[PDB]
Parts: sequence; structure tokens; C-alpha cells
Amino acid sequence: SLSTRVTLAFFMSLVAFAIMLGNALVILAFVVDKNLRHRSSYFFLNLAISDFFVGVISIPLYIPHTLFEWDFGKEICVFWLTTDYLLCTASVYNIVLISYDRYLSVSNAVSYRTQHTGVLKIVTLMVAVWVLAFLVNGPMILVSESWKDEGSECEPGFFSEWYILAITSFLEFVIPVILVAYFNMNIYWSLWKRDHLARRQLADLEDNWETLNDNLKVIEKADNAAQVKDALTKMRAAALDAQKATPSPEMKDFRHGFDILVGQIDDALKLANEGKVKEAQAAAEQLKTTRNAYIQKYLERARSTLQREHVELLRARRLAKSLAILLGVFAVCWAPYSLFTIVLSFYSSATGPKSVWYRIAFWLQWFNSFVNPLLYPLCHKRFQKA
Amino acid sequence: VQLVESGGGLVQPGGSLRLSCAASGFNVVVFSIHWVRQAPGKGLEWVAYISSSSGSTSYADSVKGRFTISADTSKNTAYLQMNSLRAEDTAVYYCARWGYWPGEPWWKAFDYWGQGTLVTV
Amino acid sequence: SDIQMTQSPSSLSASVGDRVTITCRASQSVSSAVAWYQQKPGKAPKLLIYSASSLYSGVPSRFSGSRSGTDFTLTISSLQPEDFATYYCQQYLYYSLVTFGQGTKV
Ligand SMILES: CN[C@@H]1CCN(c2cc(NCC3CC3)nc(N)n2)C1
Repeated sequence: SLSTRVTLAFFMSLVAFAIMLGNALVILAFVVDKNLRHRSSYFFLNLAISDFFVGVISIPLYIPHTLFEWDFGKEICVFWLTTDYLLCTASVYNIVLISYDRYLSVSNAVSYRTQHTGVLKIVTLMVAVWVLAFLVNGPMILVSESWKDEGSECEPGFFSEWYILAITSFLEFVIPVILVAYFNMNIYWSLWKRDHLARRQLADLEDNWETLNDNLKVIEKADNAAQVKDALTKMRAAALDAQKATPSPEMKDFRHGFDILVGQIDDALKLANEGKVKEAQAAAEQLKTTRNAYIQKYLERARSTLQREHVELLRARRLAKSLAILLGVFAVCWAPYSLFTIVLSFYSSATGPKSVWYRIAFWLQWFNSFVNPLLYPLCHKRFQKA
Repeated sequence: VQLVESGGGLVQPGGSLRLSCAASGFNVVVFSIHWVRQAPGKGLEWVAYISSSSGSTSYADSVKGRFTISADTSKNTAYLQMNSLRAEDTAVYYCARWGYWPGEPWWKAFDYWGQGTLVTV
Repeated sequence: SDIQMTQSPSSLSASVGDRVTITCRASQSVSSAVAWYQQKPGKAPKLLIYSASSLYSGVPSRFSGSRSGTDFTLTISSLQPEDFATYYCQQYLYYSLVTFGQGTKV
């Protein structure tokens, strides 16, 4: 109706104001608190900035186009479409950049985490990310939108041509999903291998320690039946198995301590092995001086290392789940558009792309950007507290 | 190095038999010597161990009580004497070298075996 | 007690140039203390695989081995006329704990 245009324009203005307020609050929480300015926040800022410009550009300029009468030129219309692609693809490309940074920080942690690269490239990536979207969306459709008819002006002219639509669909969405999944799988597999070797090696060390303690308990309660050799045989085996569990001077500290321990057990055994009448009352107590002084350091140190690997695994799992739910929301919002333009390309001359659901789809992509700052504080609750 | 044996011969049951193992260049104190017997057409069987250092001698389960092994560092040789033979010790005796615990000498044991000697009861 | 070394094969025959796998086990767990030896009629036993999976200088790479728990494996990928002899397993966990295996004829 005639009165519906004003109501829809007011609703669109309210939605744009809400999006702008959310993004401004996110930017303020970023710029005020200096704690969220590390590597874990440089590649996340554009996710709250680019889409922000959408609320300033896409939603308002759409009002004269639909609610009011079209009073803008074609150049203005193109620029709007241009902002729409640049700011849109920027989100998924920043997600890809975050995934690549995490892959470099986890897979190449032996060199990147130990020695961080210069920051002069960080911004060099960020802006490039934007221009990347341009190189994907800027020129191509510009060459293919050369149509004379003015029907569906700010609808892209490169439609109804299934080849470019199919190619772009893949580049904009499928290719990013691949890179993100590859990086996440590499990170998870590397961390599982780092923890599996640790879990097994620490379990083997604990089993050897438990066996050495059970044998030493019997050694302390020596029997008159010359049972020292039967208990020490097991003790020697335990020591030799725990000695070969490699976690340099630090390795020599560990190895030498074990060598001493094995030599102490070897001399303790001598009395029983010789068959000499005197076993010196099973004098292998001195092992307690070596058990709690030399080999205790690694028994405590390696345990802490396993704990470090586990927290890291939980943090990587949280980050992977966050990236996964972000990509899932993006896909759920983007798919209705891709399912209403490459399947309806068979007929587009008259009333083909003109329908309610297609307009709803256009809104849905904008909505992805509306909920983006709503689900952004879900990753870090600092914004919520501040 | 070759640990040659020169105690080949035939003895009567219960009589004393003397064997000799000689080092061919390696110090006997830095490397202990172990004896292993092999019955004709049977598996290898351990006999005894001698160390010129720490003076530790250990015998097997079935040969203890009638075997005496002694090593002189100056002679660089090891002598094994069988005080009593019960017709079950008829075998070929070899002497091989063993390494002490520190380092790779332990992990590599029983290398550079000797030709052997025939002991018939 | 005396740890017993059981060699699973006792007699085996294979064509020249085939895979031969010999298995040895011990009652009590041993850690890299089982070595493989080769004896020919009229010669002395020779060390080939020491430790658990490693070769001493003087033996070609064809001879190999592996360890898993208390199971030790001798793997000969390529047979040749020279390598036909009895193979013995030997545990050297201690000086007074030496126990040779049964022996496998190849
Ligand atoms: C702008 N609302 C929807 C949301 C998803 N969508 C795009 C736009 C684009 N370029 C912008 C230009 C309009 C064609 N490129 C890709 N890959 N998706 C437009």
C-alpha cells in the first residue's frame, strides 16, 4: 500500500541504526581496551569494520531504490554494488586470513611462535585482503554487465549466464571453505600428534616409575629366600625402558642420572648374583636418594608439558568451533541467494528474477552482517563486561 | 680381536679339565669375558662370566659348584677349570667379549667370538 | 629365576630372494636387551642385530629387526646363499641372566 513504504523505510532505518550501533560498540571496545590489540585481534578488526560500512551503504541506498523513486544515476548504482561486493567478500577473506595465521602459528610454531615476524606485513595483508575481493568481483562482472535494457538496473547484468555465475560461486565461497578446513584439520592433527606422543610417552614413564617403585618396595622388605635378584631383574628392565624415553646438556642430565641409577642397581645385584653369602641386607636404599632427586625433575617437568599441550588443544578446539559456526552462519545466509540465481537463470527476461523470495534472499545476506556483531562477543566476553 | 682357545683335548668323567681364552689386543680389564657352551646339535648354553675389573664372577645354574674361572690382568688371559664332569658337559666351549655398563659397550655385547674348543667327557 | 627365550620358528625353508620373519619372545619384559646371532657349522656365532632394531658394522642392510613389547622380529627381505644358517636369540639383561634361544635353521 501507499502507507507501507514509509513503515518499511522506518524499519530499514532502525535496522541500519542497530547495526551501526553494534559495530560502533565493538570498535569502541577494541580501541579502548589495549589488551585486545595482540595478534589475536589485528585480523579480527576488519570483520567488524567492513560489514559496518554495509550498514552505512547497503541498507540506506537501498531505500531510494525500492521505497522511494529512483533518483540516482547509474554510476551511483554501480558504486553501491561495488561496495556491496567489496565489503561482503571481505568478511570471508578475513576469515581465511585468520585461518592462515592460525595455521602459521600452530603448524610452523617451531619457527613462527618462537620468533614472530615483523608487523609491517600485517597491514600489508589486511588492505590486500580487500583488494583480493576486488580482483575477484570488481572487474569481472563489470565486463559482463554491459546490457542496454534498464529493467533490473542495479541487479547485476552478468546473470542469466550460468558459466560466470558457477565459476564465481565456487571462488567466493567453496575455495575459502577448503582453505579453512585444510588449516583447521592440519592444526588439529598436529596438536593430536603432539599430545599423543606426549600421552603415550608420559604413560610409559609413569608405568616404568610404578614398576620401579613396586620393585623397590619388595627390595626394602627383603626376604630370607634371596629374592633380591628376582625383584631387581624387573628393576633393570624398568630403568632401561624409561631411559630410552627421550623428551644437549638437558638430555645428558637425564641420561647420566639414569646411567648412575642402573649402575647402582647393577652393583646392588652383584652380591646376590655372585652367590656371595652376604647380600648386605639388600642395600639398594640409596636408590631413594636418586629416585627423588635426579629423575624426579623430568617426572614433574614432562607432566607439566602434557598439561600445556592439553590447554592449547582446548583453545584450538574453541577457536575452530568459533570459525566453524561463523562459516556455517555465513553459508546458511549466502546459500539462498546462490540457489535463487543459478537455478532461475534459465528464464530471466521477464519476471524471472522478480519475486518475493529473491528479495528476501538479498535481505538475508545483509542480515548475516546484522547478526555478525551480535555473535562476535560470543568468542570473547571481554566486550560484554566492558 | 680374536679370542683363540688352546684347551682342546679329551678327559675322563670326573677328571679336571682346564681351558684357556687369550685376548688378541684388547685390554681384559676394560672388557669382561663370558663363556658359552654348545652341545653337538643343540642350542647355545651359557657357562660363566669373568671380569678382570671389580673381580666379579658369576656361574650358570647347572654348572655351579664344579667350575672355577680366574683372570689375570698381567697375563691378559682367562682360565676356566672344570673340577667335575658328569658326561653332560660334552660340548664346544666359546669365549666372547662383553662390555661394561656405561655407554655403547653394554648395548653391544657378545661380539668378536672365538673359534672354540672341543671338550669331550 | 631365569628368563626364558622362546624362538617361535625352529625349522624354515624359503626360495632364494624371499622374505623371512623370525620371532622371539621372553617371559619377563626386556628393554632392548635381545640380540640376533648367526652360526654356521664349523664357525662362531656372529652379531648382526644388536639392541632391538640396529645393525653392527660388518653386516649388510638386508638384515633388519623390530621390537614390540616382548616380541622381537628378525626380517630378512632378500635371501642369498651365504645367509643360510642357524639364527639364535640372546638376552643380555645382565651378566648372570644370559639365555640363548632355541635357534632357527634357514
Ligand atoms: C549484496 N547482497 C548479496 C549478498 C551476497 N551477494 C554477493 C555479491 C557479490 N558482489 C556484489 C554485487 C551485487 C553483485 N559477490 C558475491 N560473491 N556475492 C550479494
